[PDB]
Parts: sequence; C-alpha cells; structure tokens
Amino acid sequence: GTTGERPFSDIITSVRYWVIHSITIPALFIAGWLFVSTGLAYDVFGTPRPDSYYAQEQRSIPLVTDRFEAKQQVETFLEQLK
Amino acid sequence: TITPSLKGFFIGLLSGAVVLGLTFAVLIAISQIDKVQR
Amino acid sequence: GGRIPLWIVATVAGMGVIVIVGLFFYGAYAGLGSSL
Amino acid sequence: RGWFDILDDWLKRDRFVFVGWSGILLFPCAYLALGGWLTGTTFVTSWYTHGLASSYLEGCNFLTVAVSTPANSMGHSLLLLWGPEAQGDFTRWCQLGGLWTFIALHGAFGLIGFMLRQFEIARLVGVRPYNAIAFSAPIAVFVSVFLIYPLGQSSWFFAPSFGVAAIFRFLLFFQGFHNWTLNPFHMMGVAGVLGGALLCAIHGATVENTLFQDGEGASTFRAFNPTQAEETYSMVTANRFWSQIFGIAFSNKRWLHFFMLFVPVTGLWMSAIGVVGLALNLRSYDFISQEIRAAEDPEFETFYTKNLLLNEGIRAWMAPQDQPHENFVFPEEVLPRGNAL
Amino acid sequence: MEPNPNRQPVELNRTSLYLGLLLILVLALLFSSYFFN
Amino acid sequence: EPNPNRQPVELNRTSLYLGLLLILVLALLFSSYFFN
Amino acid sequence: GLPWYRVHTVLINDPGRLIAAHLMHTALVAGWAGSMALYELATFDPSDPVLNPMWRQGMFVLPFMARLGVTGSWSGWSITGETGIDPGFWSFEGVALAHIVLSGLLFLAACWHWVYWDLELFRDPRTGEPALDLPKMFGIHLFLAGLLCFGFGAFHLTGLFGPGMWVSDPYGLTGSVQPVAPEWGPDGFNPYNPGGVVAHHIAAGIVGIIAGLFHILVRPPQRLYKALRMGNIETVLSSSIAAVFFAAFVVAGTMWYGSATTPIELFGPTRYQWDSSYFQQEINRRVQASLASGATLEEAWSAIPEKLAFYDYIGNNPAKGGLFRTGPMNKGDGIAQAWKGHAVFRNKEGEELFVRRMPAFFESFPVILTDKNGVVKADIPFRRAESKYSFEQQGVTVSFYGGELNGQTFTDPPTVKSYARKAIFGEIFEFDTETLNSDGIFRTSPRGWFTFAHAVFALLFFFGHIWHGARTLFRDVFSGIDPELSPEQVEWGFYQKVGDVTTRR
Amino acid sequence: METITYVFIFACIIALFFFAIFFREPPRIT
Amino acid sequence: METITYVFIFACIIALFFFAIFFREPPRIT
Amino acid sequence: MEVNQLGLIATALFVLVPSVFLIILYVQTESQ
Amino acid sequence: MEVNQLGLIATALFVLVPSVFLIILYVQTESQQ
Amino acid sequence: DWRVLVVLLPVLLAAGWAVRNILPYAVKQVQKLL
Amino acid sequence: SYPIFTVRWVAVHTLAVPTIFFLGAIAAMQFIQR
Amino acid sequence: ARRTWLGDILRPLNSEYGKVAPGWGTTPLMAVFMGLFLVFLLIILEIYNSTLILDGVNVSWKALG
Ligand code: CLA
Ligand code: CLA
Ligand code: CLA
Ligand code: CLA
Ligand code: CLA
Ligand SMILES: CC1=C(/C=C/C(C)=C/C=C/C(C)=C/C=C/C=C(C)/C=C/C=C(C)/C=C/C2=C(C)CCCC2(C)C)C(C)(C)CCC1
Ligand SMILES: CC1=C(/C=C/C(C)=C/C=C/C(C)=C/C=C/C=C(C)/C=C/C=C(C)/C=C/C2=C(C)CCCC2(C)C)C(C)(C)CCC1
Ligand SMILES: CCCCCCCCCCCCCCCCCC(=O)O
Repeated sequence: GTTGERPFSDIITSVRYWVIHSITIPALFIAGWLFVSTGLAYDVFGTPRPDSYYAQEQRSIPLVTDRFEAKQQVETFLEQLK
Repeated sequence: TITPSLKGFFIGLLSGAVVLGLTFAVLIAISQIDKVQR
Repeated sequence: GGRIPLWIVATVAGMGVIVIVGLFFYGAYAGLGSSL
Repeated sequence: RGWFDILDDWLKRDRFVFVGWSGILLFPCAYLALGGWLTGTTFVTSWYTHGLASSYLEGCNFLTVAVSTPANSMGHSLLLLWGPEAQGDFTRWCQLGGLWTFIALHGAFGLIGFMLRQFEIARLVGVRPYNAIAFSAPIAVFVSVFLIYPLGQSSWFFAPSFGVAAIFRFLLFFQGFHNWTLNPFHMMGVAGVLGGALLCAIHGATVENTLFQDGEGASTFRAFNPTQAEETYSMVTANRFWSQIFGIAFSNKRWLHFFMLFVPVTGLWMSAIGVVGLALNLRSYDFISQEIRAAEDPEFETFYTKNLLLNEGIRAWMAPQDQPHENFVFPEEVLPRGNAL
Repeated sequence: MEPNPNRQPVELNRTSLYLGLLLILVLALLFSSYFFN
Repeated sequence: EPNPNRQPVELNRTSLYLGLLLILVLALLFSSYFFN
Repeated sequence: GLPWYRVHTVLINDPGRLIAAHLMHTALVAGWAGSMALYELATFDPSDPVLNPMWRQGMFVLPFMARLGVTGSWSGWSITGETGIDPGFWSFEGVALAHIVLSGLLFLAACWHWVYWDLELFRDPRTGEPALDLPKMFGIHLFLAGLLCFGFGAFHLTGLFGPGMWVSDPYGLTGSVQPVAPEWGPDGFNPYNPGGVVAHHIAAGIVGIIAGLFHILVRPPQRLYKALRMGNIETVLSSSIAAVFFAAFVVAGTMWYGSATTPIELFGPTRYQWDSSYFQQEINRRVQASLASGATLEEAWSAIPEKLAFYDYIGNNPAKGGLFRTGPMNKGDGIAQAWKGHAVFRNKEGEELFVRRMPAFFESFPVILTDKNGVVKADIPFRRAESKYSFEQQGVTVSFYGGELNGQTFTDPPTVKSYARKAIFGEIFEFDTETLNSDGIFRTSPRGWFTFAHAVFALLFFFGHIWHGARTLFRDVFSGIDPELSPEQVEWGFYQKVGDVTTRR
Repeated sequence: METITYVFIFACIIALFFFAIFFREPPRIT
Repeated sequence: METITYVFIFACIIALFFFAIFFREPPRIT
Repeated sequence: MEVNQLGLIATALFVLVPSVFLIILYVQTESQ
Repeated sequence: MEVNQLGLIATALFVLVPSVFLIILYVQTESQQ
Repeated sequence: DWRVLVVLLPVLLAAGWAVRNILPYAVKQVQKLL
Repeated sequence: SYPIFTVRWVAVHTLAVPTIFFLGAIAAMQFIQR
Repeated sequence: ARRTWLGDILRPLNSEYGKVAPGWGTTPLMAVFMGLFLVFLLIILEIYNSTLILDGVNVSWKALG
C-alpha cells in the first residue's frame, strides 16, 4: 500500500529535515515580510497606499471608463495625485 | 498592416508554443531516463 | 529517521498556527481595517 | 514502443500523486487559478474597476477580500496580458481586472482537466465512469454562472467576483433585480441541494444504526474489513424501520446509491438552466394576474407584492455604489422608503 | 425474410410507476402557477 | 390467499381500430357544438 | 426487460431500422416547419413593416425564409411592403407546402425501410453480420456536405443562380434580398460583413470536397481506430453531439451580439444597441445636420424616419422580457401606431433637461431629469415633504418636435410627468392596446427566444456528449466491473504503471 | 384554435385509415 | 378554474401516497 | 370567431381519455 | 383573476400525457408476469 | 531596484543552505538512476 | 533506499514555498497604519 | 438477407469494415491541420472579441455601409 516515496512521518521527525527547514522556513517568512515592509508590493501590483486613493480635495472614484485608453486613464489618475 | 494587437497576438502565440514545447521537452527527457521495468 | 518525537513536532507546529492566526485577529483591531 | 508509449508509461506511473495525460492540462491550470486568487486577495485592489478595496494589503479580511470583475468598460474583453488593453504591462493588467479573466479562464480549463482525470483514472483502474458523469453538474454551474451569464449581459463586470462577501452581494443582486427566488429552475436546484443533504445524513445515520455486531469493542469502527464479502449492516432491518416509520423505504442498494447520484446532480443542472435564462434577463419576475388585480384594487396584498417592494428598495439603494460606471445620482426625495425608516 | 431479431420486451415495475407519477404530479404542481401566470 | 374470481381482460387490434374510429368521429361531430 | 430509458437501443445493430427511425425524425422536423409556417401565415399582419414588423408579432420561421430570399405571399403582399407582386411558386405558402409534401414522402420511405430491414447492403460480406463502414461513410457524407456548402455559396448567395440573402444598412432601414459578392480579404472574417458569409461557404465547401475525398480513400490509422472505437457507432453519436452543441453555442452568440446573418429587420434590435445608445446617436447626428443647414427644430425632428425612432425605444430591446410572459411583443406594450414626436423638457428658466433612460437591468426606474452636464434638476419625488426637485417646483414643461404631437407644448404638471415616465423608455409612441388586449408588460423578441432555447439546448447536449462518450470508451464495464478484479490491481505499489499487469514488481 | 382542432382530428382519422388497412391483423385460414 | 386545478393536483398526490404505502410491491427477502 | 373557450379542453379530453383507455387495454393484450 | 386561459389545457396535458405513458408501460408489464 | 535584492536574498541563502546539506544525498539519487 | 526529489517533492514545495512567503507578507501587513 | 438492384450498386461502399492503416498512419499530418485550425479559430474569436484589431476591419454594424 505504498508507492515508494519516503513516508511523511519519517521525514518531519528526522533531524536532517529540521536542519534544512529551520532555515528555509524563516527565510521565506522574512522575504515575504520584506516584500511588504519595503513597499515593493504596492509598486508591483499598483495597489493604492492609504494616502493615494484620492487627491486631497477629491471625492470621485478614478474609475476606468474606456476599454482601449484604460491604461492611459489609470496613468492620468496617478499623475493627478503627484 | 501589422497592427500593435497583431504583434501582441504573435507574442502570445510564441509564448504559448515556448511553454508547451519546453514542458514536453522536460516530460520526454524524464520519461526516457526513468523507464518502467517489464 | 524517528529522532524528533512526533508529538513534539505537533505541539510546536500547532502553537505556531495559533501565533500567526492570533496576530491576524489582533490586526482586525489595529491599523488598516480597524475602522479607526 | 516509441516516444509516445514511453511518455504514456511515465505519465501513468503509480505514484503518490497520479499525473496522467490529463495532468498536463489540470495541474498548471488548477495551480494558476488558485495562485491567481491568493495573489489577488493578498495584494490587488479593485479601486479602478469598482471603487473598492479588496486585498489584505488594503485592510480587508478573509470575508471581504475578492478578485473583482473588470470594469464595465472592458465589455467581454479576454483581457490577455499581451492584449490591447494592458499591452503587456503587468501592473496595469492587475488594475484593469485581468486577474479575473485569468482565474475564470484557467479555472474553466482546470475543471475540464479534472473531469478528464476522472475519466483517465477510471479507465486505468477498471470502474464505471459515474463519478465523472456526476461532476458534469459543478461544471454546468460554473460555466453558466461565471461565463454564460456575464456573456449575455453588458460585460464581465456583472459576473460574480471571487470573494466571500462579493458572492454574498451576487446573491442579493439576483434577488432584487431578477427576483431569482421566484424562479422554478432555482427552486428545483434548492430541492436537489437540500434533498441531497437529507439523503446524505439519513443514509449515513441508517447504516450506522443498523450495523451488525462484528466485534466486541464499544467502538464499532474496528469491526469492518475492506475485503470482507458480507454487508456490514442490515438492509432488511433498515427497510423494516423506515417502512414503519415513514411508510416507504428503499429495498434495492443499487437504486439507493444511484438515487444519491441522481438527486443533487439533477438539481444543479436545473439551476444552471435558470441562470442561462437570467443571462438574457428572462426572469420569472412577476405573475401578471397578481399585478393586474393589485393595480386596480389597493386592498389586495400578498407575500408576492410584499417581496417586490423589497426588490425595489434593494435596486434603488444599492445601484449607485454597485454600478459606479452608470453615475446614478438618486436625490434623497426619489428613494423608495416606508414610514419612519 | 425472417422476423426481426432485435426486438425486446419493455418493462416498468410498480415502484417506477409510483416514482414517475410523483415526479409528474409534483412538476405540474410547481409549474401550473407559471402557466396560469 | 388470492381471489379466485380474477380474469384477464382483452382488446384485440381490430377492436382498437374500431374503437379509436368511433371516438375520433364522435369528437369530429360534437366538437362544433362544444365550440358553439 | 428493457427499462423505459433504453427502448431505442434495439436499433444499434439494425442499420435498416436505424435508417427508418432517422427517416421518421426527418419527416417530423420537416412537418413542423410546414405547420409552423402555415400558422405564422394565418396570424401575420403584413400591413405595416415600419411599426409592426414580423419580429413585433412573434414570428419565428418567417424571418428564416426571408433571410434566404423568400419575401412574398401568393396573396400579393411582400414583407418589404411592396404590393402587387408575383413571387412565383417559392412564396411563403409554397415553401410551407413543399415541406409538408417532403414530410409525407419521408414517412412513406420510413415505412419501407422498417419493413424491409434485412438488406444485404447492411451485411459484412466476409462475416455475414450487420456492419457499417463508418470511416468511409464519413468520407462520402463529408463530400456531399462539401458539395452543398460550396453550391450554396457559389450559386444561391452570389445570385449567380439564386436570390442572394437579406442585407441592409447599418441602422436597419432599407433591408432587402440582394446578391452578395464574396469578400476574400481579412474583412471576410468580420461578422458584420455579408461578403464573408459568401467566401466562407465557397472556401469551406472546397475544403469539404477535398477532405471528403481524403476520407473516402484513406483508411484510419490502427492507433486511432482503436483509441476512438471506430467500429462502434456510438463513438459517432458522441462526437456528432459535441459538434452539434458547439454549433448551437455559436448560433446563440451571433443571435445575441448580432452579425450579418441575424439582421435587425428580421429579428429585432440587440440589447447592446440600447446599451450604447446606437440609434439615439444616429438620430441626434441627423437632427444636428438639419439644424446645421438652417432647418428649424420642427423640421429637423420631422425629418426623422419613424422606423429609426422606433428602434430607439426600450420596448424593442430583447433584454426586457420575462420567461413566462408569452406571445408577441405586441401583447405587451401593444401594437405601435405612430411616433408621438421627440419630447424636449425645460425648466422654468428655459434650460433643456434630459430624462435619465431606463437601463435594461431594471424592471422599474425613477424619473430623474438632468442638464447637459449631468446635474440633477428635476425628478418625480417619492417622499413629498422634503422635495426640492418636483416638476411643480421647477416648472418643468414638455414640447414635442416631429411626429404626431409636433409643435405642441404641455405645462400642466400631471401631463408633463406622464410623458416623462414614457421618456425613460426612449422615444414615445402611440400604441393600440385594445386589439390584442395588451397587458402593458414588456416581452422579449424572437432574437431573445431563439438565443434562450439554443443556449439551453447546447448546455444539455454537453451532457449528452459526456454520457455517450463515456458509454463508448467504457462499453466493457457498462453492466458492472469485473467480478474477479484482482485486489492487487487497484491497490498501490503492486504495478509500476497503473492498470498495466506487465509492469508487476 | 378551433380550425386547428378540426384539422387535427381529421388528420388522425386518415392516419388511422393507413394503419387499419396496411397493419391489420391478417385474416388467416385457421 | 385555477383553484380547482391546484386542489385537484394536490388531491392526486395524496391518493398516490395511499397506494405507494399500502399497495407497494412487497419487499421479499433473498 | 367568438367560440366557447372550454370547448378546446372539452374536445381534447373527449378524445384523449377514451382513446388512452383503449390503448392501455390493447397493449397489455399484446404483451401476454 | 385574469389568468392565461391556455394555462388550464397546458396543465392538463402536462399531467395527462406523461402519466398515461407510464400507466401503459406498467400495465403491459404486469400482464407479462 | 534595490528592494528586489533585499527580498530575494533570504531565499537564495535558504536555497543555498538546503543545497549544501542535501548535495551528497542528491548525487547518490542521480547515480542509482543509472 | 528512498529518493529525495520526487514528483511528490515538487507538488509539496509548489504549494508550501509561496504559502510561507504569503504568511510573512500578511503578518507584516498587521502593522501597517493609515 | 435481401438483395436489391440499388443494394448491388452501393455494395463496395460498405465492404471495408474494420480495415485500418498500420500503426500511426497519417496521425502526424492530422495533428498539423488541427494545429492550423486552432490558430485559425483563435484569430476569428479575437477579431469578434476586439482583442485582435486589424486595419480596415471595423467589427461593428457600421461595416454594412
Ligand atoms: C495547460 C497549460 C495552460 C493552458 C491551457 C493555459 C491557457 C491560457 N492561458 Mg495560461 N499559463 C500557463 C499554462 C497554461 N495556460 C503557464 C505554465 C503559465 C506560466 C508561464 C501561464 C501564464 C499565463 C499568463 C500570464 C496569461 C495566460 C493566459 C492564458 C489564456 C490565453 C492563452 C492564449 O491565448 O494562448 C495562445 C497561444 C497558444 C494557443 C499556443 C498554441 C501553439 C500552436 C499550437 C502552435 C504555434 C507554433 C508557433 C507559434 C511557431 C513558432 C514560431 C517561431 C519559429 C518564430 C488561456 C486560458 C492569459 C490570460 O489568462 O488572459 C486573461 C495571460 O495573460 N497564461
Ligand atoms: C435554502 C436556501 C438555498 C439553497 C439550498 C440554494 C441552493 C443553490 N443556489 Mg440559491 N439562493 C438562495 C437560497 C438558496 N440557494 C437565495 C435566498 C438567493 C437570493 C436570490 C439565492 C441566490 C442564488 C444565486 C444568485 C445563485 C444561486 C445558486 C444556487 C445553487 C448553487 C449550487 C452550487 O453548489 O454552486 C457552487 C459552485 C459550484 C459547484 C461551481 C464549481 C466549483 C468548483 C468545483 C470548485 C473548486 C474549488 C477548488 C478546488 C478549491 C478552492 C479552495 C479555495 C476556497 C481556497 C444551488 C442550487 C447558483 C446557481 O443557480 O447556479 C447555477 C447561483 O448562481 N443561488
Ligand atoms: C477566405 C476564406 C474564409 C472566409 C472569409 C470565412 C469567413 C467566415 N468563417 Mg469560415 N472557414 C473557412 C474559410 C473562410 N471562412 C475554411 C476553409 C474553413 C475550414 C473548413 C472554415 C471554417 C469555419 C468555422 C468552423 C467557422 C467559420 C466562421 C466564419 C465566420 C467568422 C465570423 C464569425 O461570426 O465567427 C463567429 C464564430 C467564432 C468567433 C468562433 C468562436 C468559437 C468558440 C469561442 C469556441 C468555444 C466553444 C465552447 C463549447 C464554449 C461554450 C461555453 C462558452 C459559452 C463559455 C465568417 C463568415 C465561424 C462561423 O460560422 O460563425 C458564424 C465558425 O464557427 N469558418
Ligand atoms: C427553438 C424553439 C422555438 C423558439 C425559440 C420559438 C419562439 C417563439 N414561438 Mg414558437 N414553437 C416551437 C418552437 C420554438 N418557438 C415549437 C416546437 C412549437 C410547437 C409546439 C411552437 C409553437 C408556437 C405557437 C403556437 C406560438 C409560438 C410563438 C412563439 C413566440 C413566443 C414564444 C413564447 O411565448 O414562449 C413561451 C415560453 C415558455 C413559457 C417557456 C416554456 C419552457 C418550460 C417552462 C420548460 C419546461 C421545463 C421542464 C418540464 C423541466 C423538467 C426537467 C426535469 C424533470 C429534469 C416566439 C418568437 C407564439 C407567437 O407569438 O406566435 C406568433 C405562438 O402563439 N410558437
Ligand atoms: C442526436 C441525439 C441523440 C441520440 C440519437 C440519442 C440516442 C440514445 N440515447 Mg442519448 N442523449 C442525448 C442525445 C441523443 N441520444 C442528449 C442531448 C442527452 C442529454 C439529455 C442524452 C442523454 C442520454 C441518457 C442519460 C441515456 C441516453 C440513452 C440513449 C439511447 C436510448 C434512448 C432511449 O431509448 O430513449 C427513450 C426515451 C423516452 C421513451 C422518452 C424520453 C422523453 C424525454 C424526457 C422528453 C421528450 C421530449 C420530446 C419528445 C423531444 C424534444 C426534442 C428536442 C430535443 C428538440 C439511444 C442510443 C440511454 C442509454 O445510453 O441507453 C443505453 C440513456 O440512459 N441518452
Ligand atoms: C497569478 C500569476 C501568477 C501565479 C502566481 C502563483 C502561482 C501564486 C501562488 C500563490 C500561493 C500558492 C499562495 C499561497 C498562500 C497561502 C496562504 C496565505 C495560506 C494561508 C492559510 C492559513 C491562514 C490557514 C491557517 C489555518 C487556519 C486559519 C485555521 C485552521 C488551521 C489552518 C492552519 C489551516 C504568475 C506567476 C504566473 C504570473 C501571472 C500572475
Ligand atoms: C402522408 C402523405 C402526405 C401527407 C403528409 C402530411 C399531411 C404530413 C403532416 C405532417 C405534420 C403536420 C407534421 C407536424 C409535426 C409536428 C411536430 C413534429 C411537433 C413537434 C413539437 C414538439 C417537439 C414540441 C415540444 C415542446 C413543447 C410541446 C412545449 C415547449 C417546449 C418544446 C418546444 C420542447 C402527402 C399528402 C404529402 C403525400 C402522400 C403521403
Ligand atoms: C494551447 C496551450 C497554450 C497555453 C500556454 C500559456 C501561455 C503562456 C503565457 C505566458 C506569456 C507571458 C508573456 C507576456 C508578454 C507580454 C509582453 C508584451 O506584450 O510585450
């Protein structure tokens, strides 16, 4: 009733497994943290920061209204913030 | 003539061919290496 | 092979889940999404 | 025995996770649909398509995060990364709603891949393919709701967004605009889903309370062996019980398990038909006879007329924020309201 | 010419009759309101 | 303990044709008066 | 014995009676066509193709005869309004009667094939068993299909030997049957270019002839024959159903979005023409031109053809109906009689106001009047006590240009609101509601009903494809799995390759 | 609806003629 | 006529209940 | 023509009900 | 109430036609046994 | 820009560290694979 | 005799590796202030 | 079975049941046409969708004149 892979319970109770993964897991956790704390996640995805949903005296949503000028519309909205 | 969306179409076509061909190159190599024994 | 006893792996892993989830619930009351 | 057969051999190796030829379609598309949803709900806004925050990065929680539908102005654009709208700009693609088509399209092909997997494994193992046939019902639901329905409407914008509360909004939209509870195809779906859950509970309970004593332990689970030939519970006693309790009972184990396949699968198929109608706004919204009488006779009131007033409140009150591209401005004086509230 | 050998008897047992009538009667009960409209 | 008085009933194909003819022709005659 | 859901399987190994059953089905379908046409002819009113076209009347097969060139009746009328015409034998009535005669002839042929089922043609010459050479049959039938497809494009659609097809201007004002030249360039794939429909049938028809010849002369590869069970007629059913549901999805989409093969004078406008104000923009364009060349408001709007104004009305939008609201659209808002004229609203200071139009999603919609800049200036209030924008307070008036009410102005607030409630539907029409006892509730057009039925059939045929495809590939275990199935064959690790007994360890 | 009803009944009768003649119980010399 | 129709269909279902319980095909062991 | 509306159902049942009776009797005669 | 008149004929045939089909099939099964 | 290396550095080091501790055992696997 | 790298190994890390990265990013988010 | 005049004429058309070409036969060539047809359907789809915009191809009713 086995397909030849090493049993999971044998791996996670093994010392070598924990030698590797007590490094690999916190590193991945720290990398993900830095992705957010450096601000890179906002930039990659285009997600507004708390200060850049609206212009200062603006209460209108910057809604995309054109299919083929959409990219340019976003870009114009962004300029109007800076 | 050759419009921007036609270039993008070719970009998309080429990208899919690369993904499909690279995937099958790997699958064929592995299958040659690790054969079943009869 | 069977070095680290399984019941100790489960306890530490389980408390790690509790910590991460607890931090998400703390975050419901602080900063973004807290209504304040 | 050329390269095709050699590849066949490797795809069909008995391993922890069976691969198969179907795995070439299933595993990329399933991983990408799922990874697309986790990426979007963690990081991606809906500010430019909906005027909504929708990610953990923005302050949302698991109930309010979503991968939201594209803006109404995109129509039914495929929104390919390399297409004319985003023009290969990954960031603009996210902001324009591209993750939605990404997830819906890869999810669709992943569903195909999963049903082919059910066929593939069944053929290799030697069983009849009824699990694959039953899975046709989730497929009809997905394509009717996520693809056919928005394709009949003005744009993808009106498909469901992929999130807990976004789906809740979809339910309420369908009440107020389509009067979907009144639709007999949905009612047949309700009966199939609740009838299936009933059958599930009643069958599980019946087996567990007509067991044969096949061991001495108080835990009766231990007294079963997967290779035993004998039935582990008494069909005869189960039949007597239900005949005397309810009047009728199953007597054929094969019919019973087929009926358990039949009831929820048929129910889901019926609801899918109704959503196909709603793609065209072909609703069962009204009863004409009720409306003629109520227009003429202001003392005539039913639960039917009471619910339409509820639908009218929903529409007028949610439409401006829910359809922001329409620029609905409803002054306070036009909003329907009862006394005081 | 021989008689056709592909012919088969057809059956419907009493339980199937009860199930089918119940299906039809309940469907009629459901849809009749929409036919009268 | 079955009842001994039960009998099978029969209708041959000719009687079906005759009977179907009676009904259709009666319907054709009276339908004008039903519509009036 | 056979369960009720399997009675027709007695035909699987009976090619003769299979043909008989298929003949009977073909008879029933052609007979329906004939009956449906006769019913539509007995109910069709041809007296006003402007405000009472066929698609307002619930006509379903009439548009399909018209699409391919059948346009007149033996009674002397034609659907384009021309009068005193002689269509020859191929009138609506003659098409109907041809289908009824065809149905009767197929019925007789079905009887013969059912009785004389044991034809030596159906027997394998070596083994004496009934057998159909499905690969070669496919090639023969494909060649035939290719010849017809080519002929239909080369002769019927071009007018080289035939009538052509329905074509029209972009706004559905001047449609007629016209011969169509092929479009061979990339615009031939434009769904709105009728020339591409001609080029498609010429090009695909030749490909079908070529592929037909291939499939007659070249046997299937052994690998493919065994993989697809080409000795089993049920594999053909499975793949024919897949082709058919695919085709059904395409014709549903093109009916809903519109194409050169679904013109708006035969099926009605699409919902998207309402969404995009397609007819209103054209109307405004013409009025602005009349105004540019110095015509007055009355003259500019009076020049607007009623047919164009009737397209700019939500009651002809196919997304405004209901599943159980039955019959023709005339049964709802009534039989359209006249365009009332274009309503212009103004407040007490003379600003022109614009009624906000009802979107298709909404069964009901408030009455909100805006200025050119979208600022709300008047409405019909729900709660009166804090109303700021009532017609009474804003002095809203309505004036009409063109149409029946041309040059009239109304100022009494209840009449002005009455027209404002109609204006959310677009252009305003006078309807006859008495003749059909119309109930006042919008119904959908033939474009809506056709799309609904074909999208629903396509989905259900998907399941048919899955069912019969499963039965084809799993024939050997249809009645159950092997009672001697080895537990080593389904347990893990016994075999290297799943289900392959030669890979034992 | 009444025209359709009259013709429907008439058409069923002609169909019955066909079966009564060509699909009768054959008279056998018994 | 619609009240009569609803009640009629409902009455038929109740009668069917009676036959399905008291005139079922009896389950017979092995 | 202003005919009686119930004449359709009366005619329809006049045909269906006795016809079905005969068909039932005939088919069960054949299967025994 | 101003209901669709054809609703009655539609309902009656919806019940009658498939019910009669089932009854036909059941009775001729019984006379086999 | 620089934030990408800050994000990528822990991953490279974790992959580096795993490659070290496992390399002798991966090499045996590739080999027994003839 | 057990292999280290398998199809299973790939599937596991395909899911587990971005999961931990994501938990790290969401954890940091709990300290963002408006 | 019954022989007929028409049956004798059509007879060779139903006489090669079960006959196959060996191995893979023309399967490679088939795959080439399938691949071409896919690309061709993609183009048709994306024109209709306005994802592929071609010069002088106005995917609109206004292409009737
Ligand atoms: C089974 C695998 C699979 C499948 C079915 C899909 C399917 C899809 N993807 Mg996904 N994708 C996959 C794997 C897959 N993807 C992987 C592994 C990745 C990571 C690299 C992605 C990343 C990805 C992105 C980023 C996007 C998609 C998108 C899409 C959609 C459009 C694809 C398209 O137009 O193809 C067109 C291409 C083909 C059909 C290739 C066919 C090749 C033919 C047969 C031969 C051509 C020969 C060649 C051109 C000749 C070479 C020329 C050379 C000599 C010059 C579609 C739903 C898009 C989407 O979802 O938009 C909403 C999108 O933006 N995919
Ligand atoms: C008694 C209450 C009740 C019940 C039982 C139902 C039952 C149903 N409703 Mg109805 N609903 C109700 C009340 C109710 N409703 C009310 C009051 C309203 C307000 C009007 C609605 C509004 C409503 C709408 C608007 C819709 C329904 C739909 C449905 C159907 C959903 C079927 C289903 O499983 O979809 C679940 C979805 C699927 C099965 C799709 C495939 C899913 C794949 C397989 C998932 C794969 C997951 C992946 C592997 C892992 C993801 C993990 C990730 C989360 C981490 C079902 C018949 C839907 C419908 O009719 O569908 C046709 C629909 O669109 N309902
Ligand atoms: C110069 C030669 C030439 C020209 C000008 C044309 C011109 C045309 N062809 Mg033809 N064709 C030709 C040669 C040519 N053809 C040849 C040689 C062949 C090979 C035999 C074909 C095969 C062919 C096919 C198979 C089709 C056309 C179609 C068309 C039309 C395209 C516009 C349209 O409405 O597409 C609309 C159709 C599409 C955009 C295809 C969409 C396919 C969908 C996306 C597949 C998905 C199905 C799936 C089940 C989805 C269901 C669920 C979904 C709702 C989510 C147009 C009349 C199409 C047509 O007839 O449309 C009416 C069509 O389907 N042609
Ligand atoms: C593709 C098929 C099709 C389409 C699209 C149309 C379309 C149309 N027809 Mg035509 N017709 C058709 C087939 C079709 N017909 C056939 C086959 C017949 C012969 C019966 C007719 C006879 C006919 C007549 C006599 C008339 C029309 C009329 C009309 C128009 C109005 C239709 C209407 O109100 O629908 C109403 C539709 C519904 C109420 C929907 C019914 C669907 C039910 C609810 C489904 C049942 C569900 C099922 C039982 C669930 C059980 C499943 C479960 C057990 C698993 C419209 C243009 C009318 C018209 O205006 O003519 C001028 C008219 O008087 N038609
Ligand atoms: C060209 C299409 C086509 C053809 C030729 C067949 C042929 C067959 N089917 Mg398939 N099938 C199809 C489409 C098709 N099917 C589709 C679309 C579906 C999904 C709904 C199915 C689902 C299906 C199942 C689940 C089963 C079959 C079975 C069978 C076999 C026996 C059928 C029988 O005795 O019915 C007898 C049917 C009756 C006595 C009454 C049916 C009455 C229905 C419910 C309503 C009637 C509506 C009206 C008369 C027709 C409207 C036409 C409309 C489509 C335009 C036979 C080989 C059976 C099989 O495999 O047996 C081995 C089986 O179990 N079929
Ligand atoms: C989109 C895209 C893409 C892809 C991506 C991906 C693939 C991703 C993935 C992703 C991932 C893969 C992620 C993951 C994540 C996860 C998470 C985040 C999780 C969490 C969880 C939790 C939280 C849980 C917990 C719990 C609880 C709560 C309770 C109970 C217990 C438990 C423990 C379960 C690409 C590149 C192509 C590009 C394009 C775009
Ligand atoms: C023999 C003969 C003849 C005659 C013929 C005839 C007279 C015919 C008729 C035919 C006909 C006249 C037919 C008709 C048909 C019909 C049908 C075929 C129908 C169908 C229907 C259906 C199928 C429907 C269904 C449905 C319903 C009911 C409800 C809704 C839904 C649906 C749609 C599903 C002649 C003189 C020529 C010559 C000599 C021989
Ligand atoms: C038939 C199956 C094909 C599926 C293959 C999936 C396609 C792979 C998509 C990966 C392409 C991403 C490249 C995006 C390039 C955008 C840059 C640009 O437009 O200039």
